[PDB]
Amino acid sequence: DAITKEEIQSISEKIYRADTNKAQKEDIVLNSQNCISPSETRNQVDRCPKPLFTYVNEKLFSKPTYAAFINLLNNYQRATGHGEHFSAQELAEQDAFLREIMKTAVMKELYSFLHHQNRYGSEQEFVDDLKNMWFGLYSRGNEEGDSSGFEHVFSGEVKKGKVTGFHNWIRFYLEEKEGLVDYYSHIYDGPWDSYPDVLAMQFNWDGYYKEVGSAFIGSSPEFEFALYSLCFIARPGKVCQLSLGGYPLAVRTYTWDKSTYGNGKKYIATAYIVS
Ligand SMILES: [Ca+2]
Ligand SMILES: [Ca+2]
Ligand SMILES: [Ca+2]
Ligand SMILES: [Ca+2]
Ligand SMILES: [Ca+2]
Repeated sequence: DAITKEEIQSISEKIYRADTNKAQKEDIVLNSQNCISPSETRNQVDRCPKPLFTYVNEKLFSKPTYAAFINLLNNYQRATGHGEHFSAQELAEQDAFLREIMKTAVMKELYSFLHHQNRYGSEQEFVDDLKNMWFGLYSRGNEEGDSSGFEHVFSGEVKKGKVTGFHNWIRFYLEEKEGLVDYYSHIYDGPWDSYPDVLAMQFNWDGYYKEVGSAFIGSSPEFEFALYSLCFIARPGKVCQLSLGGYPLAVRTYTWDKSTYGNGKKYIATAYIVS
């Protein structure tokens, strides 16, 4: 069944209200500090001397979907050109993440919507497709299987001396805590006055610069995984107009176009919040 623009905006609001594992107001203290003009993002000047996350209540990271998500963030080599080889325990981490997110109201809402729209006949089929499109390996650089949709969006990569991808707040917080991310500034702070919020950030990640990295702030991993999958499944390759807490938010997805899985199906090249 065709998924309409109106149907996308209804399910995106259902996903937003169902996100009970999101950070509560008291679980994160943000310090956005200096905002610069979009014309100054190539300056590479650190205008924020304090970390972006002044405090995060790390008990949030004991929630099973956060623990399973964080367990995946040490499985990759950010520099493209280095093939990825997952251990049996690392493939079990992918299954554990998918099993944990499927227990949430967020993923139950998305699967129910997609099943009603006749895109998937079963949860098993849907989980298998998600595992392929997100965790399947493809080649961005010098070696085979150095990248994936999940690595690009959630872990972040370095290609040709610049940061590429890197759109997740938990990954940002954990690297910043280790001194591996240095927050420089933002150009945009979304209309939400609660979590999830959106910030468009400039930052240095262990020697490489990210010019405009838009990220949800305070969302659970299942919220982000559901919305990015919704945009990719319903509108692959296009800008999908979501509605979140009554405010519009546009997301771009692109298919990977150098390889396929199964019967000519596409891996996710990227999913991101547009400027
Ligand atoms: Ca429909
Ligand atoms: Ca791991
Ligand atoms: Ca990699
Ligand atoms: Ca700084
Ligand atoms: Ca805001």
